[PDB]
Amino acid sequence: SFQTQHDPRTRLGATPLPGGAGTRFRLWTSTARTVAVRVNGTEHVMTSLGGGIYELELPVGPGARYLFVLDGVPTPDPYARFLPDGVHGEAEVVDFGTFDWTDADWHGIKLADCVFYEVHVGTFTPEGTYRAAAEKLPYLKELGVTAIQVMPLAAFDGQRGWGYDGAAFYAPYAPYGRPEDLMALVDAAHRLGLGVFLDVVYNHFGPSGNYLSSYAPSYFTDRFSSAWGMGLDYAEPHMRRYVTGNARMWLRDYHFDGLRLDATPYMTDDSETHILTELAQEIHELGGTHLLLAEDHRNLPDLVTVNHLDGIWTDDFHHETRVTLTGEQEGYYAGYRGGAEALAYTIRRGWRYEGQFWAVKGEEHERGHPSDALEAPNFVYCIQNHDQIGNRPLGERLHQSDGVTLHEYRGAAALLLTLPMTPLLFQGQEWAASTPFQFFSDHAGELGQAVSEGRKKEFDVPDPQAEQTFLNSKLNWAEREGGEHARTLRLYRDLLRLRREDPVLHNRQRENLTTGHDGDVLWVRTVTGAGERVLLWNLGQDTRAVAEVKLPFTVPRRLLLHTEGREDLTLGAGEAVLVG
Ligand SMILES: OC[C@H]1O[C@H](O[C@H]2O[C@H](CO)[C@@H](O)[C@H](O)[C@H]2O)[C@H](O)[C@@H](O)[C@@H]1O
Ligand SMILES: OC[C@H]1O[C@H](O[C@H]2O[C@H](CO)[C@@H](O)[C@H](O)[C@H]2O)[C@H](O)[C@@H](O)[C@@H]1O
Ligand SMILES: OC[C@H]1O[C@@H](O)[C@H](O)[C@@H](O)[C@@H]1O
Ligand SMILES: [Mg+2]
Repeated sequence: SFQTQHDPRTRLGATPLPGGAGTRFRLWTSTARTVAVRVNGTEHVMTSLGGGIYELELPVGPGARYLFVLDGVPTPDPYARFLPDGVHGEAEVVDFGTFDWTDADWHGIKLADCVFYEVHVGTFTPEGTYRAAAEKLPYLKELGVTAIQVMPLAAFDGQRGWGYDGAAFYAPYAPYGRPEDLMALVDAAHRLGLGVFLDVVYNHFGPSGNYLSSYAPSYFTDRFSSAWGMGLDYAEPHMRRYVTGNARMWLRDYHFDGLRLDATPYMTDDSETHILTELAQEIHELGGTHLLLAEDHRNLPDLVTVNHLDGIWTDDFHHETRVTLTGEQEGYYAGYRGGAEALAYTIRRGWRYEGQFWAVKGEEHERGHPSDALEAPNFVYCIQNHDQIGNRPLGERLHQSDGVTLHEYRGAAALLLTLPMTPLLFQGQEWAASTPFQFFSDHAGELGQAVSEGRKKEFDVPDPQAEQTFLNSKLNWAEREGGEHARTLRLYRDLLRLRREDPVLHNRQRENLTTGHDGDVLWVRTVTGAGERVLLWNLGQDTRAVAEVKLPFTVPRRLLLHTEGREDLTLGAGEAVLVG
């Protein structure tokens, strides 16, 4: 008996009418005295309905260009479905009923079956478009990933960016392609049996192109701020519906299988029903199998058990792994010792911090909560993602950091891809890509100069505003064909096949997973009715024979996969083996 707050009849923005009657334009404003829509260059006064709601129906169709005129000021539509001239331009009327979907036999994907592959549309291919990305779908299918995780697509200012400066949340970023190009990508993925997930940013709007305050200051509050402006006021129902209507668009109209909510700790809301719970309600009302994941650092199980999200990106595993391999201690890395015994504990507990003091300078508090309620798929683990590469001064990848060998990098992949937690890979990880993933942007005027200045001060650091920084982050596909890149890719293919085929690795219960260590050797054991597997990873500097590892059980005898393809059960420095 939850009832959606959304009715297509009353949808804000421009919505095609039935019977070829045209388009219904609607907006909410708390402050404008005169309100008009300017369609294909001609102004038309809109009808006041009360409650600050204004509406007009005209016989224009999909493809018509428009914006709203508030007290005589031409203002983009925050509910724009497409912005062909960018975030300060006219919107285009879009009809979601015109695309010929062929994915009727696709029925979504369960979290326990996801292996995510994080794509940044702009850098994933030379062209940096959806159409070019769709051409790599057969590669990803054969690689053995099962869900693409796309970085944010909401329109932002400039000709490249990561996506976190999105300002028009309903409008896919025009340089990547038109709406039907996005639909084509999703339909192609579904035809190959791949899920597609979208990163969405409901904690802030970017600095350029967010016109919501021009309509009603009360979308936002001064009670708290975001990175870019005033905080999003989730006590205001129109603000709540801006983001729940957006989530429903992506899932229903673009056929995404799920959403990754950026920075959920910063979605502040003191309402009786928290906005995260209402999002889950609103997406579930669609009657599909869509998932919601939270990017959340609080180690808070209530995201799943109270807000009814499906899982959480949980960085403790990533951080413990990077410190193990590099020894680094700057910033939040100071929260971790690293090492076999540390990694065994973090895996056992799902996350490390369950209420203990977080001693990181400038951040000290009792961090986290007991993870007992969560099951293995609820934790999303990685050793690389956009932030854990791009937030480094030079954007270098894990195998490119000082002191990391390709053998250790290959071992880390084995640990990630045999655990029952839900893994995520970053584009190009699988072939130990040679290119960095740096922070790049393309803001105009003084804002652009401020970004460049802010990056320099925070940490030669590549200028985010420079074209070269974007281009240096482009994937080089040809390199995967040779050398150590090809060797790494063969290993990733082998690991993903094992994950898919091995009956014991199908385990998704923490009850069946144990971990421990002997010196610098980590072991992870899975036991189910199908048998036993043990992953051993030598995190030492020396060679270790499997026979000589002290274990509280009898080690399995059969060598299933060795990360350096050795015939004997011996581990060189940084190497791993799976036995059964
Ligand atoms: O303050 C947030 C919540 O804290 C508790 O819930 C966490 O800790 C419990 C045991 O301390 C776990 O059982 C639970 O799964 C965790 O989310 C508290 O029990 C909740 O009511 C609070 O909302
Ligand atoms: O060598 C001095 C450091 O020794 C320890 O750090 C090493 O050993 C950890 C496992 O105990 C690894 O995770 C880490 O990468 C190594 O650098 C110690 O923890 C450090 O505080 C010392 O500076
Ligand atoms: O991963 C733990 C870290 O999460 C970050 O994204 C938080 O902003 C930071 O303050 C914390 O140290
Ligand atoms: Mg020992």
